[PDB]
Amino acid sequence: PDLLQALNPTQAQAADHFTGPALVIAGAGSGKTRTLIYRIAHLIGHYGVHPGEILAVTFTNKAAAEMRERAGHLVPGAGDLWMSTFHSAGVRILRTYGEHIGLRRGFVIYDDDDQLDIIKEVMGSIPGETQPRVIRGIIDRAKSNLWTPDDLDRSREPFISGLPRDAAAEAYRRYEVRKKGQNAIDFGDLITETVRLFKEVPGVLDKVQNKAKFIHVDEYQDTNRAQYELTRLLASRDRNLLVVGDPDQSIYKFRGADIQNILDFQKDYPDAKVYMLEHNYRSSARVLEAANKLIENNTERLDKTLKPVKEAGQPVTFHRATDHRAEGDYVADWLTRLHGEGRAWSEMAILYRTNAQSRVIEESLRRVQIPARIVGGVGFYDRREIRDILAYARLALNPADDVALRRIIGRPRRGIGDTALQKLMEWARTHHTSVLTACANAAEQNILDRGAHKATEFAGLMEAMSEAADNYEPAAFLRFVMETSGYLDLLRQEGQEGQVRLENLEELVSAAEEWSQDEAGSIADFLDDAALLSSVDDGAPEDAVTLMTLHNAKGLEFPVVFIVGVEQGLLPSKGAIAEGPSGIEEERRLFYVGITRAMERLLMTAAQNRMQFGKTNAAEDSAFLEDIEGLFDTVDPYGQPI
Amino acid sequence: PDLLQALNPTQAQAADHFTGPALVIAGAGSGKTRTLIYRIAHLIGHYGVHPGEILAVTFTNKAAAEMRERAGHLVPGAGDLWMSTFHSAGVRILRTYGEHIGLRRGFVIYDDDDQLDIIKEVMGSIPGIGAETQPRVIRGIIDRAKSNLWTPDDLDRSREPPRDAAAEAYRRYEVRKKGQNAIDFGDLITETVRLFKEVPGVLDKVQNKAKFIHVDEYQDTNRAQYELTRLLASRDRNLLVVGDPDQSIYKFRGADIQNILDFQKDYPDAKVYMLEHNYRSSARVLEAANKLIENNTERLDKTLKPVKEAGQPVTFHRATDHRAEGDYVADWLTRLHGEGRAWSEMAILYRTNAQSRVIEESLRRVQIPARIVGGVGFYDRREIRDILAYARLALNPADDVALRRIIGRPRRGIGDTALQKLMEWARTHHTSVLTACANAHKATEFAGLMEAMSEAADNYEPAAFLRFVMETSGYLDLLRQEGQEGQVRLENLEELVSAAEEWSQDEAIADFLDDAALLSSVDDMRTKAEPEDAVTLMTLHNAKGLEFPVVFIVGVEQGLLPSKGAIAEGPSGIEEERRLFYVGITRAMERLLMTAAQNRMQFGKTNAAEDSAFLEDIEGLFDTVDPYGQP
DNA sequence: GCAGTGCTCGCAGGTCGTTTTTT
DNA sequence: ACGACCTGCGAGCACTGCTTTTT
Ligand SMILES: Nc1ncnc2c1ncn2[C@@H]1O[C@H](COP(=O)(O)OP(=O)(O)NP(=O)(O)O)[C@@H](O)[C@H]1O
Ligand SMILES: [Mg+2]
Ligand SMILES: [Mg+2]
Ligand SMILES: [Mg+2]
Repeated sequence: PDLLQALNPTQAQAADHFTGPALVIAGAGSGKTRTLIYRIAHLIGHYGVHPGEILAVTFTNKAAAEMRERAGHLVPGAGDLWMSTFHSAGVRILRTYGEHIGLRRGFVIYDDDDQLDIIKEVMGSIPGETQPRVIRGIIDRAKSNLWTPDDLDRSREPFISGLPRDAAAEAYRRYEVRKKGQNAIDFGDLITETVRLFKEVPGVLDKVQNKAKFIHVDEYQDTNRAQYELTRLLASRDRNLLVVGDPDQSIYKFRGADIQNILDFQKDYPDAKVYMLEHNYRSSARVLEAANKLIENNTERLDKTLKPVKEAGQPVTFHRATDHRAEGDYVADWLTRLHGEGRAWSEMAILYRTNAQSRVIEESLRRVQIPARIVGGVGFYDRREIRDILAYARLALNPADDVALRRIIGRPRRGIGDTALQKLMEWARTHHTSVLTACANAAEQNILDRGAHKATEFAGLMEAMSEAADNYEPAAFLRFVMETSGYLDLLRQEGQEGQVRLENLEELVSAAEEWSQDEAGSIADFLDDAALLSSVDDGAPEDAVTLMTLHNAKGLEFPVVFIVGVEQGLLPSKGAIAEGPSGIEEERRLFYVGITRAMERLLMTAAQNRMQFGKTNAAEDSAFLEDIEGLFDTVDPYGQPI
Repeated sequence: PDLLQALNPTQAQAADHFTGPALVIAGAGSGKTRTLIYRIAHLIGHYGVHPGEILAVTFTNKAAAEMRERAGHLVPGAGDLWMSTFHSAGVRILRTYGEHIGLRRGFVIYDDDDQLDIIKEVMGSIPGIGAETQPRVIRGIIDRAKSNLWTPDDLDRSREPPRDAAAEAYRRYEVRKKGQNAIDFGDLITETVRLFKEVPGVLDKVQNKAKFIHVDEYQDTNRAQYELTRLLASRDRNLLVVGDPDQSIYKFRGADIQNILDFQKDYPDAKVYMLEHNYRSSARVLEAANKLIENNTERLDKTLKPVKEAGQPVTFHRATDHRAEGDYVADWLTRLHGEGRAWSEMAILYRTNAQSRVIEESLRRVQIPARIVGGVGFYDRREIRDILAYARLALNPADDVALRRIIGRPRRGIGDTALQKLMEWARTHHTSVLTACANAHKATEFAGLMEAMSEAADNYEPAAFLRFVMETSGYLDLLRQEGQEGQVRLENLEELVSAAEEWSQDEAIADFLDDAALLSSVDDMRTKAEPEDAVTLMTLHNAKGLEFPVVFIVGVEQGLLPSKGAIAEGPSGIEEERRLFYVGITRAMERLLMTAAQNRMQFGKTNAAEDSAFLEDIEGLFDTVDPYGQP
């Protein structure tokens, strides 16, 4: 583990950091992940720290996964390290200490779908018909800022989201209480409740801080008030906290992420040491230059840059097309050309501000028989068929999971319907009972028709499943739940239609077998992770061109990148245009992220005209193109300078 | 009219009766009806009375009409006559001028089905919720009362009951009937009764058109009617009622055996006229009839002497099953018709409408003409009824009961959920339904269609008015879109035009519907609409006051001739059914045949049956016939 | 432009009670 | 045996209103 052998000099210094706090600024391509793992390896090896004591924190599972494998190769006793998501940590903490704040065994975690359920119910009598999601987001940003239904409606300005302080705040008020009644927490709770647990019960904070003596928090620019608070609490005792971020890459301010957190970090921790990694290995010099010039525009953020390390590669180009249709045609003309130049589909990707944009693009590649992968924004990431099965699992684990019940009741159809269902629910509400136990007593207590049995059968097979969970392995249990539920059969028709949703379900079952390989482990446990998995994180690249939003692009890189619809009111989104400068800066950060993702060549497009939501209008051109004028060549349809 | 030459002395004086209450009382086929007919011809011809000045009230307008031509045969002046049922008149009383009592021009009548739609409606609300969910039970108790003139308050005050439940159900049912501005049958009377007593000034005005008052088939007559009568009369007592106690089969409907008899106590002046001779039946028939009836002990004592020589024997045949019973009647109808008997002169009498289904089949195979009475209204059939709903609701906005049946069939875009949102609009505003609908733009489409129909009601004649609705409703289009089987459905709807044109010859609009609602089973609207030489099928009940040379009585069995209902009830029910049987035999003139099966099917289950207890009564007053007549 | 949802209006399959009469 | 009834389910229509998303 010789840091000077392993790493860059500036890296080695950051990896050499030991106690007290440090800020690590990592621009793109900076080999931050490597650096940070060795530091972990150094801390244990060189400074004789304990793995028990080290906590690494990231935002995504991919990240945490990469973190854990890499560590394993390099660090002995890697098993004993706590690397996970803010959420995954939150789960772990609350599963172990929930009872101190009134969470019973075994409470449930509501995913984003499940929230809506509740929301629709609580809406019934509030001043505010419309849409329920809206409200879901209102809550989510509220819980993210660490806001309470009370101090929400104490908000100076009454219409931050449509509806008055109280009309908004009431929904959140009601949503809270019912949620709690059901014995459950949403995804933000895992952070916000955990904060509250620490704050109330400090003695609990300690028992934890013995497991988190040293702390890495990645992407500290995306961090939010609530995540901020939690981190401070964890680190408050020993101040051994190293947060790696990049201020020019906060692109989730709508998620309520606070760029100020990382800016204020050396103000928050006056003693902290600073380290800056400005070296970009990933990208071309011409790319980086474009990127660096673009970015210096954002006002008064931390003084840093992208040090080139590859020769100034191929030029950056910017074609404009009359047609938003033409640009899609234009894009395919090129992916062909380059696939012919000797360059694989995997090597190339297309980035768009909004998902809508994928269709014209997609349809264009589809005409020149060009493989396409769309990092789905319209369609769930393996989510619908996975979360269903869990609904069975989660209802089998406790029969009072009425949210789980409402969802799997439709799949497959049991011949239970709006009438039966609501009857069973009216009765249940009226006697303080689980909808499912209502099912179980349909025949015993007067629910007319001989549907009763369709209700009694469901309870019967649910409870069959419950016995199984007690007496089976995780993998076998999903084989049981799958075949008995008949999700396979209904999905076999929709499977004959699809067949894939059947496959990653088999893949899920496989991953369940992998769960029991690693040491340690309750069924309840496997499910705790699965609930957070979006996209079934654990098969090699598809060999397609990739399509994704710029937001989606973050932390990924491609030899070839296409950035499309680089126009005013698209990029530099009109919405953000209303926000004034503060908003424009955020957009600029977004544009910046794309550029930094391109390794060898970057093509840019906009249209003369574009259609959105019906009609066709004159497309303006992106002001950020000004910001980088001269650092790119404009072009006709074929690659000609003009 | 020369009474003495045309009537028996006892009859000739009875008909001669000229003022004040009088009562004729006789056994069946005695001329009570016939003498009632001559009475009319007399007062016109002899006692110089305006025919405009008399009414005879019955239990079918055909009883009346065939009754009309009769005075015409006797005295010209059959035009100015007034003859109808209580209802046909008790409706005309109210309807012609209801310019008092508080009602509104354009009201509607609620038939049995109409009734239930409100009883199914206001039923959930009040505590009789469980096995009294059965809806029919309530409309009965709602109807038996309006027959005794009872209100909800005095229904609340009763011995043994669900009591305030019953009365409230009625209380609501009414304030909801009130709402739709429609009137249950009873009302027809009751409101008639009420009105007279409400305004003693208005009633006199009628007693000018009712100078002398005839009542036939007083046998059965409810207390609502009794008071109507008692009232209609009182100005100057000029009432004759005629009837037979042994022929009182309308108990279930509140017609009081005793209601009839106490007429003497009610009226002092009443001159009781008695009749002893039977003109209608062969002696072997009457002997059986007389032999039977004697079993209703503590009934009155009349007697029936034959005027006719004893005849062909009364015969009885038991068959293997209900088919073999229908096929037998078919076979025999064929034979008799062969002897030169005409279909017109034969009839089959059963206890329950259901029994007609099978008999017909036997008749169809052979290709014998038949006409059924009061089984499956042409005016019942979907095709017709819904357009009558268009008609009801066209004129009367408030008819939600109808609104229901018409909005759906012509698929107008209209929401099951829109309904419950609009019925809430009714419930919130306390509004007539259509108005809530009038003011999701199908509401504007229905309103301009509906508004039109009623606005185009007064400019258009009924015959072409119905073709206005039928086309504009699109009810045509729906029938043409799904009309392979539906073609018979528009054929009825074409027939509905023709029957309007039949109506167009006579001077008899909304009026039309009245008739349709009030139609007796034997009334003409119901008959022609639903060859003239045809066999006639009807219920023993309907048989009342008619006669047939040849009569079949099918299904003379326990649980059926007596009826399960009557048996369960014990004696008072038996004597009633028995009296029903006596009514059966008494329609025959020459030939009576009786049948039962050994096994009858109902509800898909073929079940053993046994001969009526009644056959036992007439031990050797009938021969027992194998399928072919022998033994 | 498309999607996510409202609500219609109809196959489809099972329960049930309907027969004691009439206006 | 039959006609009404009631659910259940799912293919249709036209309604409208919206930037971006991780666990
Ligand atoms: N005096 C008579 N002269 C000739 N025919 C008569 C005489 N009285 C009755 N009839 C006939 O015998 C039958 C019985 O007459 P009708 O007046 O219908 O009997 P009813 O006493 O009214 N009994 P019901 O059948 O109970 O109504 C009819 O055909 C009459 O025309
Ligand atoms: Mg689900
Ligand atoms: Mg008579
Ligand atoms: Mg009817």
